[PDB]
Amino acid sequence: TQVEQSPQSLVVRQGENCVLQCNYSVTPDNHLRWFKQDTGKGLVSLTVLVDQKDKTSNGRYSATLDKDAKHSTLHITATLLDDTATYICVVGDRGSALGRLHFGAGTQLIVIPDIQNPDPAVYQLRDSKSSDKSVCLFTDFDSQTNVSQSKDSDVYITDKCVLDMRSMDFKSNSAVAWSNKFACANAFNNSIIPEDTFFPS
Amino acid sequence: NYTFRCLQMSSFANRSWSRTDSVVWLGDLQTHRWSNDSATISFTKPWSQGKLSNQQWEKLQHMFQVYRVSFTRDIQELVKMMSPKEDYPIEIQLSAGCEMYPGNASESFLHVAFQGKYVVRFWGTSWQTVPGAPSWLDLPIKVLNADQGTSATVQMLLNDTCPLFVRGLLEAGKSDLEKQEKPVAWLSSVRQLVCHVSGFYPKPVWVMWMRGDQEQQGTHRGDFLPNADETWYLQATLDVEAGEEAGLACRVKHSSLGGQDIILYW
Amino acid sequence: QKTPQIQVYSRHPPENGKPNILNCYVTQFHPPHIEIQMLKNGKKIPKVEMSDMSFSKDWSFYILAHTEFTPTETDTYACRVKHASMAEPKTVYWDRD
Amino acid sequence: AAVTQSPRNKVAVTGGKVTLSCNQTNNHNNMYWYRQDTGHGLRLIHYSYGAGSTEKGDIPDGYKASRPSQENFSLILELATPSQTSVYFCASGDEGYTQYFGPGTRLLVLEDLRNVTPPKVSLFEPSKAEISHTQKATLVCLATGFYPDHVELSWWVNGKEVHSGVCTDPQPLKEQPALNDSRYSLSSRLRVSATFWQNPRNHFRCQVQFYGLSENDEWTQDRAKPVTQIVSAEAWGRA
Ligand SMILES: CCCCCCCCCCCCCCCCCCCCCCCCCC(=O)N[C@@H](CO[C@H]1O[C@H](CO)[C@H](O)[C@H](O)[C@H]1O)[C@H](O)[C@H](O)CCCC(=O)Nc1ccc(CCCCC)cc1
Ligand SMILES: *[C@@H]1O[C@H](CO[C@@H]2O[C@@H](C)[C@@H](O)[C@@H](O)[C@@H]2O)[C@@H](O[C@@H]2O[C@H](CO)[C@@H](O[C@@H]3O[C@H](CO)[C@@H](O)[C@H](O[C@H]4O[C@H](CO)[C@@H](O)[C@H](O)[C@@H]4O)[C@@H]3O)[C@H](O)[C@H]2NC(C)=O)[C@H](O)[C@H]1NC(C)=O
Ligand SMILES: *[C@@H]1O[C@H](CO)[C@@H](O)[C@H](O)[C@H]1NC(C)=O
Ligand SMILES: *[C@@H]1O[C@H](CO)[C@@H](O)[C@H](O)[C@H]1NC(C)=O
Ligand code: NA
Ligand code: NA
Ligand code: NA
Ligand code: NA
Ligand code: NA
Ligand code: NA
Repeated sequence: TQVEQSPQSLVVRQGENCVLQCNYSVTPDNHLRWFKQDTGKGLVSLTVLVDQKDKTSNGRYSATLDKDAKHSTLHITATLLDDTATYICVVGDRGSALGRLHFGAGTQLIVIPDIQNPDPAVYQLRDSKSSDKSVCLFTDFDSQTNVSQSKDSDVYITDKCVLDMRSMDFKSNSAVAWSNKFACANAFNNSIIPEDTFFPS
Repeated sequence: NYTFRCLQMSSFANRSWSRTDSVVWLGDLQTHRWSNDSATISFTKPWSQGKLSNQQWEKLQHMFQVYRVSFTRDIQELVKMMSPKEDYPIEIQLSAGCEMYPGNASESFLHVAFQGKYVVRFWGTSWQTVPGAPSWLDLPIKVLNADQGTSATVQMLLNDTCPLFVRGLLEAGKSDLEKQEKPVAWLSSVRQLVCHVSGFYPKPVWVMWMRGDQEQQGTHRGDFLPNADETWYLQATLDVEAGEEAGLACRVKHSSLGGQDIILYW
Repeated sequence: QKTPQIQVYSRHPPENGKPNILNCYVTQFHPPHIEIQMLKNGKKIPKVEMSDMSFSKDWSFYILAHTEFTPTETDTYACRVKHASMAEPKTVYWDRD
Repeated sequence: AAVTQSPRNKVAVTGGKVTLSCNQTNNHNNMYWYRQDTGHGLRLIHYSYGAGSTEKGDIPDGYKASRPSQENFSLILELATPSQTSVYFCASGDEGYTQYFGPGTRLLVLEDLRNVTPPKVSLFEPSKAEISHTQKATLVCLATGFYPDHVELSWWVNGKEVHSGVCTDPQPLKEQPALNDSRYSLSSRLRVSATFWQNPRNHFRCQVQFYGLSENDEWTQDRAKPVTQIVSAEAWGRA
């Protein structure tokens, strides 16, 4: 393995900057590319560095290359939720199609979003066809709240997940819980939920 | 007027075997060798580093080291690109360097041969085929010309590094370059007479059979043949009638003799 | 494929009994793979030095083998070359001149 | 310069034949097949400099490659094994160093197909309380009872896919974590404004593309053949 990336993973909060390292032993080293890969997606090129001492920029991304030290850094300014991804370093050993690419294993970035106006609640939703069946949606809590897996194995609870209503500039966490055996008041007993949490009706 | 020649010979027998060997000449004197077996370039003269500092030499050596490994993979890979049309065994020869003229003038060159035929050169800022080259080479040329970094490096090698380096070599190796070594001559026969002249440097030499002071125009000089000690050998023959050898002499003129020619009478 | 020309010649003037150097110059061949032996009375001489292979303006290869020898009335000296362009190996003898 | 790959997702059995295709309309001579596995960078399997040429890469064992034309480069697994479960990327290029990557192909090679099952899909309608508390309406879609975990869940409003206001669980959860070949469940949320949900001309649909068996795969059980298929659930807005 001639291309190494550090850190392997990191967690940051929205608006914070971060620095991603790539070190390599590849010889010769014609150019270095940084790729962004969202989960389940493909490779989006961010920048390509080609000179002995090079610098690039592409919006909030900037990068450097020093070929003497065989070292690159990718700087992300003012992180957003959509930067949650794996960032991959690639070194090309020729300036032509005769080259081979040498891929790093990537650095996993997670960006925790800023929830401005939390309004934590647990709602009951009913099936469109068969109204006797239902789910419990715990929503609008902030990033400090953790959702725990269920004590009862007939009860299912998902991990928290954040959605982005883009045209309103609005984000919200949620988790869902259900069971065949169950009431929404009791669904999240096993989690430390906020005290002000709205339980309607 | 000295020509500096870096000569590379590369043999690829099949997909998994190759060797590359180089030698370097300044005029008719060897200055470097680089065996496939050796990680480093060997000096064959004390002045072979020229006027380059040790740091400049290491940087230059390092560029050649990378070149040799890369060149090798590139040929193998070009063969994959053209097949089944072209295939092993393959001989590649490079001749690169510069010819030095008086007063800061020079012409650099980089010529490539394929299976013994001159096909490609570096000219200006790019590789090109020369007249007579088969047209399938247009793809390799196109691929090689895509590599902007090799181009910039080769340009700097040809335009700046070769002439500078060689000017320094001419200074550092002056006394080896301007050496004078005396020819020793001797005679023999098989009718055909033979005047052997050996041990002389530099190459310019005059040898003729003579009766008294009359140049025998039947004289045939052979090729210049090298000795192991960087001196030259030449033989001048003459067909004659049996019995008609009385008064024939071999006269030899060379710069090392300083007027005192060698005359050998049969 | 081109045929190797071979030329055998002594460094110094040949005198029986007197130490000398015998040169074997092989030229005008292609491809570069070649086997060169210097022979005394048909047997392979042991301590034979070889120059580094090089080539001329015309891209044809050349190499110089050489070895210490002392000529005599009786002993024969030769240069034997094996190369793919020839079916059998070619042998030129030193003609004592 | 665009490159396409098909299929995009594939479940296969050990010993079966799998063919992954890559198409490219850029007139690039050169094509390349990689595989991506966690804890490694992409690794080169096979490549090609033109029609009729295929070359071994770094990890060619278990794969045959095929370049019938300038446009198409195929990766053939004759006797598929579980070690070939991976994400496969194709790329093309001209004489320059740039390789242009396709979108990837997920392959899962199972030992046996006996547990393969498509999902049930249910759509859960927004709470009247949520609507009055936030002026927002959250739909929840729930895919249950499926195996293996290869599903793409998507939301569609009036016949057009929506990404805004959506989030889907990154991983399916297991329904019986004790058991060996557990069925999976997956959930997703779509949040819209109350007035958008209250409009009875808006048709909402949750769709799950399940990857399963092909038409040619043998099936010996009594239950329906669990083929690659779409299961969806659906509802209209209301005041
Ligand atoms: C002459 C200067 C004199 C001054 C020096 C003082 C003397 C010192 C003693 C020297 C002794 C040794 C000399 C031996 C003779 C060599 C003479 C030729 C030297 C000129 C070439 C040097 C080029 C240096 C650049 C290089 O390394 N290129 C790399 C690797 O490139 C990559 O890495 C680079 C960074 O290191 C760059 O980032 C570059 O962008 C990268 O791509 C390349 O692989 C290139 O292609 C390499 C292949 C180039 C080529 O001869 N090709 C060739 C020509 C004709 C054919 C046609 C056939 C077809 C078959 C199907 C085939 C191939
Ligand atoms: C190194 O030296 C070479 C020339 O030296 C020769 O070749 C060496 C390899 C060696 O054998 C030497 O001994 C030998 O003498 C330089 O090559 C020249 O480079 C220039 C520009 O860099 C070229 O100029 C261009 O010519 C084109 C015509 O064919 C013309 O279209 C171009 O014009 C366009 O581009 C320019 C920008 O460059 C732009 O400003 C214009 O408006 C226009 O669009 C351009 O003028 C020469 O053709 C090259 N000469 C030859 C003979 O090929 C080389 O640059 C130099 N390199 C370094 C790094 O020193
Ligand atoms: C390659 O060539 C060498 C030398 O000609 C030979 O000895 C060797 O067996 C060959 N190897 C293969 C794999 O063909
Ligand atoms: C020449 O050198 C290379 C690199 O050091 C090596 O891999 C190769 O085996 C050598 N070739 C021969 C014929 O010894
Ligand atoms: Na990194
Ligand atoms: Na709420
Ligand atoms: Na190569
Ligand atoms: Na991989
Ligand atoms: Na599946
Ligand atoms: Na719809």
